[PDB]
Amino acid sequence: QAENAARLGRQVLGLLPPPTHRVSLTRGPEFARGVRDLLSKYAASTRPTVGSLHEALRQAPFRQPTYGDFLVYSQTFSPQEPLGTFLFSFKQEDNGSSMDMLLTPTSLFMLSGMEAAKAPQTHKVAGVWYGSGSGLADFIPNLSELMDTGEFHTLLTPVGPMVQSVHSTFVTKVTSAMKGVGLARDEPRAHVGLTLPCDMLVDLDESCPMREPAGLNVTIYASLVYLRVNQRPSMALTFFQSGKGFAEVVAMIKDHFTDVIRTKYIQLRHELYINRLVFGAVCTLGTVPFDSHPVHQSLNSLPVLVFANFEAACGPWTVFL
Amino acid sequence: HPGFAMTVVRTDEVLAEHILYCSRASTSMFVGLPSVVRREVRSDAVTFEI
Amino acid sequence: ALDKSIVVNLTSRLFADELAALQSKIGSVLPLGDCHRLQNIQALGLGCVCSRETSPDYIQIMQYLSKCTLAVLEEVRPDSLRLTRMDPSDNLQIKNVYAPFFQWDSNTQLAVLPPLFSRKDSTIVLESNGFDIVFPMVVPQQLGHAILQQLLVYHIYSKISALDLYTTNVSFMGRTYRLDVDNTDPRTALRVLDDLSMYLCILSALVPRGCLRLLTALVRHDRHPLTEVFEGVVPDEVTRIDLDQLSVPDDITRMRVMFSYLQSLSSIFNLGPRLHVYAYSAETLAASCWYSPR
Repeated sequence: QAENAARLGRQVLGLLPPPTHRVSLTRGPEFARGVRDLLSKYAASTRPTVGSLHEALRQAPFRQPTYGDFLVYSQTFSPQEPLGTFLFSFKQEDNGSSMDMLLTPTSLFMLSGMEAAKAPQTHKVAGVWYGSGSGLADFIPNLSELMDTGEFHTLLTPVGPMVQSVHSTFVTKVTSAMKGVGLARDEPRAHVGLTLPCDMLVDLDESCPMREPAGLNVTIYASLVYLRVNQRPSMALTFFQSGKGFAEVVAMIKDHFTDVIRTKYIQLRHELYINRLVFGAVCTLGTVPFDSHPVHQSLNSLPVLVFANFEAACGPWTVFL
Repeated sequence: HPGFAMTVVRTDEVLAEHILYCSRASTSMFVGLPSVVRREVRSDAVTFEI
Repeated sequence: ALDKSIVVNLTSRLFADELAALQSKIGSVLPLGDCHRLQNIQALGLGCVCSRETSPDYIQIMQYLSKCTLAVLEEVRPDSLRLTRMDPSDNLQIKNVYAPFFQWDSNTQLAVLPPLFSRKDSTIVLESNGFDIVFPMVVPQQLGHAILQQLLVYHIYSKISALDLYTTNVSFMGRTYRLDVDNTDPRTALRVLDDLSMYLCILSALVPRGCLRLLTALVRHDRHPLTEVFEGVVPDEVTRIDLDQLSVPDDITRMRVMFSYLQSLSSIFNLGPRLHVYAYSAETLAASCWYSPR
């Protein structure tokens, strides 16, 4: 039975942070032999083999993300998910000991209440994960007034993708990911990527070409737009995929939402409320490495993109207009 | 027929196969040593260079 | 761990003329297009967007500069250029040979700008290969802003003309300089001005009334060192808006929106990628810094 305990002697002492490089001076120049991962040009031969390069593969960078542990009502977080969705932590007031509220982008489409033609795919899918929209509106009574003065983009803190979720009847545990690549729980040695519905994502770089430079980086941006439909305030969340840098995309997002700016601001020739002037916000959901192909999927149908090698790095909310 | 006349210029392209003859010992060659450079390390894969 | 090296193949042996300029700038930052070891020379220059016969537009060139990766030279061999790479976030040596010279120190901040003073000085042409190479300029962040401040003012006052001492001269403590404007395409420099007309007239609508009444109490008698812009006379407009009575909870809703739109003016006055220098040697002209992400 100690052979099972001898396994934890191997794995725990094998998996540690690397210790500090500290060698006493009386030993001499032995410390230069203790520097291996800074060496990055390994010698090759006529016929190289793994036994020639098993030392070369042994140095690897130090990557460990920081997880988030959320305790959620089983009503808000729909019990079946594709295990890689994006999340949000909505926060109003600590009323309970530990109860937390989490919003998938299919769920935030239900609290929005926009027309069907803006997102013609997810409206059927998000209509069967939930009720008619009052199952989630009972928890936030201020959804009329949080849209008027425009405080809703100040109450969302972007979290990242899922990792694990153990589901019970009343209480659902959600294990999320921050800082980067979350380790997959059920499949060993796998990595959970970030999945978006194809309807919500709006690509930005698209050309005939009719040339743009390459890079290492492309940054997914979140967006959230205050608007009015049926003379009732409602929100609209879209995503962006671009590597243009922050100085361009703010001008590019204005060209996407041109009509939404125009149809709203016809109203304020009559009534000019300073609380109404706030329009939208843009966060930074973290970087994606270049030339990774987003792979289409199909779920139930619902087409869902996927991003391998996603890493998360949350940012502030800045008010664009 | 209007007042002027006119000439016309084209181009033409032919896929041709070719015989290349080379005399003996015309080039002295130098062959170095191959090395291995590791870079652009990510979480799903590691890219090398030889 | 990670390697960083770009060695550039080149199809013709360089002359001793053009090698002497490249030997002069052995520590220098130039952007390039792709991320590989081997690379053609047609990506090394910044002049794929800024050529001679093409009229350059320095906003679009600066817009170009945030996309690309940046690279530092190591050696100039007479056939192959050899460079090292900059990735966020990595500490690296940087050495300023840049010709309109400014002085740095430890704990300073930097930025990368297109050449805005002397193109002929800061670009060398390669007659052997026929392709020219354009070098950007590294600037501390105060003058990194203050040159872009003047160039936005200039395209405002060239359109009204459809003289030069007020529009083309970037001011600084101790020195004055000349911007290089002979051929500028204003259309990418005017879309930035098109968004400035959006933000600035919204900020003229939600103006706090008490902060207007503060200047009516200030600039008439209370003269301060940094209020010499008004020269002691109130503008005619400011007397018109202050007819209403003051109340606190009007301005509480206003000043938060005044606050929230000045968050947006970061996005229109952005520089390139920034460089926070922690240690700078003086007599060696070397430095050390970590490259920031965009």
